[PDB]
Amino acid sequence: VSPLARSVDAAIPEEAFNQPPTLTTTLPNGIRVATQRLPFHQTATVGVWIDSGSRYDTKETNGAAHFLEHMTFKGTKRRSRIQLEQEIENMGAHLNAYTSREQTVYYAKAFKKDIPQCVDILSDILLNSTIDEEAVQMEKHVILREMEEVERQTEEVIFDRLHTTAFRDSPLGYTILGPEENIRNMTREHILEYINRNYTSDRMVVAAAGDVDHKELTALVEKHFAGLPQPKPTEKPFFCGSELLHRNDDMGPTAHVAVGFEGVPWKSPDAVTFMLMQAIVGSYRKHDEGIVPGKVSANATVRNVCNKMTVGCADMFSAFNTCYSDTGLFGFYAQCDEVALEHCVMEIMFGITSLSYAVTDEEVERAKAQLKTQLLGHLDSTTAVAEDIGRQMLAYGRRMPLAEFLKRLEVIDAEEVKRVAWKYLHDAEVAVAGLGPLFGMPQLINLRRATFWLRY
Amino acid sequence: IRFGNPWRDDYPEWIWKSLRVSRKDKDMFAPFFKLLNATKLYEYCLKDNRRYCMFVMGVGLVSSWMWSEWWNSVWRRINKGKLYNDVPYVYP
Ligand SMILES: CCCCCCCCCCCCCCCCCC(=O)OC[C@H](COP(=O)([O-])OCC(O)COP(=O)([O-])OC[C@@H](COC(=O)CCCCCCCCCCCCCCCCC)OC(=O)CCCCCCCCCCCCCCCCC)OC(=O)CCCCCCCCCCCCCCCCC
Ligand SMILES: [Zn+2]
Repeated sequence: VSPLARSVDAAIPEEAFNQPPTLTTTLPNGIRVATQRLPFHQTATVGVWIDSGSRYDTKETNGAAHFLEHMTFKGTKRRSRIQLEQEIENMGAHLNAYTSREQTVYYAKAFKKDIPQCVDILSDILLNSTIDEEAVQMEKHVILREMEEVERQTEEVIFDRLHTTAFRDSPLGYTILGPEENIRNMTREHILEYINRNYTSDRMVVAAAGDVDHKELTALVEKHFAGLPQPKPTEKPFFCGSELLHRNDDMGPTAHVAVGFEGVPWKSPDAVTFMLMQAIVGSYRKHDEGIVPGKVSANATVRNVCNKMTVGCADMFSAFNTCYSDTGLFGFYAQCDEVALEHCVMEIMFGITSLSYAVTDEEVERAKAQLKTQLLGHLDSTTAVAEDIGRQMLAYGRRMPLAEFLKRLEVIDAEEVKRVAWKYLHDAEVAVAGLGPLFGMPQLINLRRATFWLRY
Repeated sequence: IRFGNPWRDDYPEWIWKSLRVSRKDKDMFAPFFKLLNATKLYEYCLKDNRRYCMFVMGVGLVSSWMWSEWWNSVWRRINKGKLYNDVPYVYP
């Protein structure tokens, strides 16, 4: 009757369904090609995504994966280093690469007419690089300086040490750079052994996005990657509950901390719920805040942190969720004052423990809104789309279209969150890492007994 | 004499050796823990503190009484023919 009950209702807009298709094809040797064409763009992105990283080093040569990333730009059988660099630059293009624990990525940006050349170049440097010993013995300088700098970026060292203390028994523990003595001892044969054990056709996919045609890309891949060799049980990584604390009173008043829980794999049904829980806890910065004061925010965790002792007890905090092929991590990172550390940490643990007892649908819907804004807001440019194509191709064997993600996200309510949390996070093991003025720091047993409430 | 002597005290070599022995990555009671974990007592009765309290109270209630009656029976078994019931009085 009343007009206030006549409002338009569209949970999922029509645009979520009216999206261009993602085209897929597998070549005889096992290489997979994926594409999506976007009419509203002039350029394109094309690259290679490889299912290998530092998790596939051996403990004796830990650090070879990352060394190969440098070696591939040093020269090939067809072109010298000067020739290679000038043929990067004279296109007026971009070329990027990086490696991680489980994945390695190379890609370029160009106008359509130069996609062939790009493919060629990519193939070359992936298949035909000359790993000269008298160049390996020089890249050690640059890699050692790179490590030197990396030790100064505190967030990354904290996360590395969290992985170190959480996965003691597994190659997930390994850092990407590798120890110092390994950087000094690295040898051509180690790098070539890594190549000839991991660069097989089943592990590579080629993706593009922008102004691209699937047929020509498939033909180009068939033309250039004909030389890639073809291929010829494992068990779940164990998660250890331990702490690793570096006490230091000569680096100023601020303490850094990270806490972690055991997660779920990429393909797990509950993965989406985990993506949502990360958003329900969210983040905060005291320096830069948007337009909502923390003391009145809709997020209860931020609100509780900002009202502590009337002054508020944190400089920054942010939650995170990371999924791997067979396991995950779930947790948070924080920065706070020496004397605030205790509250700084226990407030957020109370946060995360609430997910299993008392969360309500106002909060769930706020978190859905913010999560959708974030994720759907990134996928604008060709690079983001190509990265998403390749990432999903490796993680799932497919690409999941937007409508599917939205439909699966819609039907999660509070009781479902309160079920999954009760399944994985209530009364669990946790791993801890920290740096700085840690006199305040809580005990490991405190953090572990925090995961349940005696009330209720 | 090395024992209790500040001029000479040190461990015997066999005590120094007992500390070198190792049982890493071995466990001999795993079958018992597997059995207990299979009963799923934790999932249903001990993972939630309200149920933890219910369990404590009820198991108390029943166990106390069983223990009591068992000790009663023992007290009658050891003292047979000494207690009042076992030897009736016969009137003159
Ligand atoms: C002679 C007289 C002597 C009297 C002595 C009494 C001693 C009792 C001490 C009370 C317990 C400590 C309280 C401190 C709480 C700190 C504040 C806080 O933040 O707590 C959060 C915490 C809530 O947890 P959370 O915030 O969700 O997160 C917890 C963490 O995750 C994880 O937790 P955590 O690791 O942070 O640890 C928390 C810890 C905090 O504590 C500590 O860290 C230190 C350790 C605590 C002290 C331990 C020693 C106490 C000894 C207990 C035995 C006393 C018996 C006395 C009998 C007298 C006989 C003459 O709290 C506990 O775990 C306490 C548990 C024990 C209290 C519950 C007992 C009630 C049972 C009632 C059963 C029904 C009986 C009816 C029959 C009548 C019986 C008389 O609060 C609690 O649960 C604390 C207890 C709350 C009280 C509940 C109601 C009590 C009333 C009982 C019924 C009265 C019966 C009378 C009727 C008589 C009929 C004739
Ligand atoms: Zn580097």
